[PDB]
Amino acid sequence: LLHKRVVLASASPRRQEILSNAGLRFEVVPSKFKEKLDKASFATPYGYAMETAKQKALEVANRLYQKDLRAPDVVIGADTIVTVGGLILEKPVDKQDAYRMLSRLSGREHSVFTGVAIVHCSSKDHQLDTRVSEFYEETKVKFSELSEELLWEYVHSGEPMDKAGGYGIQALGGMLVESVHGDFLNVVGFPLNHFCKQLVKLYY
Repeated sequence: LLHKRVVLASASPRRQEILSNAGLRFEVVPSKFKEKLDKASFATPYGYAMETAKQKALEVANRLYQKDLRAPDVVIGADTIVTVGGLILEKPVDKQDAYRMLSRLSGREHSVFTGVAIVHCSSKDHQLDTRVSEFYEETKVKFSELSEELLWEYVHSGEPMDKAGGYGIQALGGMLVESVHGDFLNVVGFPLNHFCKQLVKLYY
Protein backbone atom coordinates (compact mmCIF):
# COMPACT_ATOMS: atom_id res chain seq x y z
CA LEU A 1 0.00 0.00 0.00
CA LEU A 2 3.09 2.26 0.26
CA HIS A 3 2.71 4.27 -2.95
CA LYS A 4 -1.00 3.73 -3.46
CA ARG A 5 -3.77 6.20 -2.83
CA VAL A 6 -5.57 4.85 0.23
CA VAL A 7 -8.93 6.20 1.39
CA LEU A 8 -10.23 5.51 4.90
CA ALA A 9 -14.04 5.84 4.60
CA SER A 10 -14.44 6.65 8.27
CA ALA A 11 -14.46 9.76 10.41
CA SER A 12 -13.54 7.74 13.55
CA PRO A 13 -10.52 9.37 15.27
CA ARG A 14 -9.77 6.03 16.95
CA ARG A 15 -9.62 4.10 13.65
CA GLN A 16 -7.47 6.87 12.09
CA GLU A 17 -5.09 6.87 15.07
CA ILE A 18 -4.66 3.04 14.79
CA LEU A 19 -3.89 3.13 11.06
CA SER A 20 -1.56 6.16 11.41
CA ASN A 21 0.33 4.49 14.30
CA ALA A 22 0.74 1.42 12.08
CA GLY A 23 2.46 3.68 9.51
CA LEU A 24 -0.31 3.77 6.90
CA ARG A 25 -0.78 6.91 4.77
CA PHE A 26 -4.40 7.54 3.90
CA GLU A 27 -6.93 10.27 3.17
CA VAL A 28 -10.08 10.50 5.30
CA VAL A 29 -13.29 10.61 3.33
CA PRO A 30 -16.27 9.77 5.56
CA SER A 31 -19.11 7.77 3.99
CA LYS A 32 -22.48 9.25 3.22
CA PHE A 33 -24.04 5.75 3.36
CA LYS A 34 -26.91 6.47 5.80
CA GLU A 35 -29.15 3.52 5.00
CA LYS A 36 -28.80 1.05 7.79
CA LEU A 37 -29.53 -2.45 6.75
CA ASP A 38 -32.06 -4.83 8.21
CA LYS A 39 -30.22 -6.69 11.03
CA ALA A 40 -32.72 -9.56 10.71
CA SER A 41 -31.64 -10.03 7.11
CA PHE A 42 -28.31 -11.52 8.13
CA ALA A 43 -27.58 -14.97 9.56
CA THR A 44 -24.84 -13.47 11.78
CA PRO A 45 -24.09 -10.06 13.36
CA TYR A 46 -20.67 -10.08 11.66
CA GLY A 47 -22.38 -10.60 8.28
CA TYR A 48 -24.32 -7.42 9.12
CA ALA A 49 -21.11 -5.59 10.18
CA MET A 50 -19.25 -6.60 6.99
CA GLU A 51 -22.04 -5.68 4.59
CA THR A 52 -22.32 -2.31 6.35
CA ALA A 53 -18.56 -1.70 5.98
CA LYS A 54 -18.75 -2.79 2.29
CA GLN A 55 -21.59 -0.38 1.53
CA LYS A 56 -19.82 2.55 3.23
CA ALA A 57 -16.59 1.89 1.26
CA LEU A 58 -18.37 1.44 -2.06
CA GLU A 59 -20.34 4.65 -1.51
CA VAL A 60 -17.09 6.57 -1.00
CA ALA A 61 -15.25 4.81 -3.90
CA ASN A 62 -18.01 5.62 -6.46
CA ARG A 63 -18.53 9.15 -5.13
CA LEU A 64 -14.81 10.00 -5.40
CA TYR A 65 -14.60 8.52 -8.90
CA GLN A 66 -17.75 10.29 -10.09
CA LYS A 67 -16.29 13.57 -8.77
CA ASP A 68 -12.90 13.88 -10.48
CA LEU A 69 -12.75 10.73 -12.70
CA ARG A 70 -9.97 9.28 -10.55
CA ALA A 71 -10.29 5.68 -9.31
CA PRO A 72 -8.98 5.67 -5.75
CA ASP A 73 -6.55 2.75 -5.40
CA VAL A 74 -7.93 1.29 -2.14
CA VAL A 75 -10.93 2.30 -0.05
CA ILE A 76 -11.27 0.91 3.50
CA GLY A 77 -14.62 0.67 5.28
CA ALA A 78 -15.23 -0.57 8.84
CA ASP A 79 -18.25 -1.10 11.09
CA THR A 80 -18.05 -1.99 14.83
CA ILE A 81 -21.11 -3.38 16.63
CA VAL A 82 -21.73 -4.92 20.04
CA THR A 83 -23.88 -8.02 20.58
CA VAL A 84 -25.24 -9.17 23.91
CA GLY A 85 -27.90 -11.83 24.47
CA GLY A 86 -28.55 -11.84 20.72
CA LEU A 87 -29.27 -8.08 20.41
CA ILE A 88 -27.05 -5.82 18.25
CA LEU A 89 -26.04 -2.55 19.87
CA GLU A 90 -24.55 0.29 17.85
CA LYS A 91 -23.81 3.92 18.90
CA PRO A 92 -26.10 5.52 21.51
CA VAL A 93 -28.56 8.10 20.09
CA ASP A 94 -28.56 10.07 23.35
CA LYS A 95 -27.52 9.77 27.02
CA GLN A 96 -30.67 7.84 27.96
CA ASP A 97 -29.99 5.33 25.16
CA ALA A 98 -26.45 5.05 26.59
CA TYR A 99 -27.72 4.17 30.09
CA ARG A 100 -30.02 1.45 28.67
CA MET A 101 -27.14 -0.07 26.69
CA LEU A 102 -24.78 -0.12 29.68
CA SER A 103 -27.47 -1.65 32.00
CA ARG A 104 -27.89 -4.37 29.38
CA LEU A 105 -24.12 -4.94 29.29
CA SER A 106 -23.60 -4.83 33.08
CA GLY A 107 -22.17 -7.96 34.71
CA ARG A 108 -22.14 -9.86 31.40
CA GLU A 109 -19.78 -10.98 28.66
CA HIS A 110 -20.54 -9.50 25.22
CA SER A 111 -18.94 -9.62 21.76
CA VAL A 112 -17.54 -6.72 19.79
CA PHE A 113 -17.43 -7.28 16.03
CA THR A 114 -15.62 -5.07 13.54
CA GLY A 115 -16.44 -5.87 9.90
CA VAL A 116 -13.91 -4.50 7.38
CA ALA A 117 -14.16 -4.08 3.62
CA ILE A 118 -10.98 -3.51 1.57
CA VAL A 119 -12.07 -2.20 -1.86
CA HIS A 120 -9.54 -2.20 -4.73
CA CYS A 121 -10.65 0.11 -7.55
CA SER A 122 -9.78 0.78 -11.13
CA SER A 123 -11.43 2.54 -13.95
CA LYS A 124 -12.18 0.86 -17.25
CA ASP A 125 -14.69 1.80 -19.98
CA HIS A 126 -16.02 4.89 -18.20
CA GLN A 127 -16.83 3.00 -15.02
CA LEU A 128 -15.36 2.09 -11.68
CA ASP A 129 -14.49 -1.60 -11.30
CA THR A 130 -14.45 -2.56 -7.64
CA ARG A 131 -12.96 -5.67 -6.06
CA VAL A 132 -14.09 -6.16 -2.46
CA SER A 133 -12.30 -8.21 0.20
CA GLU A 134 -14.32 -8.64 3.39
CA PHE A 135 -13.33 -9.82 6.86
CA TYR A 136 -14.29 -9.36 10.51
CA GLU A 137 -12.79 -9.73 13.98
CA GLU A 138 -14.59 -10.73 17.19
CA THR A 139 -13.40 -9.81 20.71
CA LYS A 140 -15.23 -10.79 23.89
CA VAL A 141 -15.46 -8.18 26.64
CA LYS A 142 -16.62 -8.64 30.23
CA PHE A 143 -18.31 -5.88 32.26
CA SER A 144 -18.23 -5.96 36.03
CA GLU A 145 -21.47 -5.42 37.94
CA LEU A 146 -22.31 -1.74 37.54
CA SER A 147 -24.22 0.33 40.12
CA GLU A 148 -26.81 2.96 39.29
CA GLU A 149 -24.24 5.58 40.51
CA LEU A 150 -21.32 4.42 38.31
CA LEU A 151 -23.65 4.00 35.32
CA TRP A 152 -24.72 7.66 35.50
CA GLU A 153 -21.14 8.75 36.31
CA TYR A 154 -19.95 7.21 33.03
CA VAL A 155 -22.96 8.46 31.02
CA HIS A 156 -22.44 12.10 32.19
CA SER A 157 -18.79 12.06 31.14
CA GLY A 158 -19.96 11.79 27.50
CA GLU A 159 -17.59 8.86 26.86
CA PRO A 160 -20.44 6.54 25.76
CA MET A 161 -21.40 8.71 22.78
CA ASP A 162 -19.18 7.84 19.82
CA LYS A 163 -18.80 4.18 20.75
CA ALA A 164 -20.53 0.88 19.88
CA GLY A 165 -22.52 -0.28 22.90
CA GLY A 166 -21.75 3.07 24.56
CA TYR A 167 -18.39 2.40 26.26
CA GLY A 168 -14.60 2.28 25.70
CA ILE A 169 -11.87 0.10 27.32
CA GLN A 170 -9.35 2.92 27.43
CA ALA A 171 -10.16 5.71 29.86
CA LEU A 172 -12.92 5.92 32.44
CA GLY A 173 -14.47 2.96 30.64
CA GLY A 174 -11.77 1.10 32.60
CA MET A 175 -14.07 1.26 35.64
CA LEU A 176 -16.68 -0.71 33.65
CA VAL A 177 -14.56 -3.28 31.86
CA GLU A 178 -13.37 -6.24 33.88
CA SER A 179 -11.54 -8.03 31.03
CA VAL A 180 -11.05 -8.31 27.28
CA HIS A 181 -10.54 -11.59 25.39
CA GLY A 182 -8.94 -11.45 21.95
CA ASP A 183 -7.78 -8.50 19.86
CA PHE A 184 -7.97 -5.26 21.92
CA LEU A 185 -7.47 -2.95 18.90
CA ASN A 186 -10.64 -4.43 17.42
CA VAL A 187 -12.58 -3.03 20.43
CA VAL A 188 -11.00 0.42 20.02
CA GLY A 189 -12.33 0.30 16.43
CA PHE A 190 -9.96 -1.48 14.04
CA PRO A 191 -8.62 -5.04 13.89
CA LEU A 192 -5.09 -4.10 12.85
CA ASN A 193 -3.40 -7.53 12.89
CA HIS A 194 -6.28 -9.13 10.92
CA PHE A 195 -6.08 -6.25 8.34
CA CYS A 196 -2.34 -6.85 7.90
CA LYS A 197 -2.98 -10.55 7.39
CA GLN A 198 -5.66 -9.65 4.81
CA LEU A 199 -3.20 -7.42 2.89
CA VAL A 200 -0.73 -10.36 2.84
CA LYS A 201 -3.42 -12.62 1.33
CA LEU A 202 -4.29 -10.05 -1.31
CA TYR A 203 -0.77 -9.12 -2.31
CA TYR A 204 0.82 -12.53 -1.82
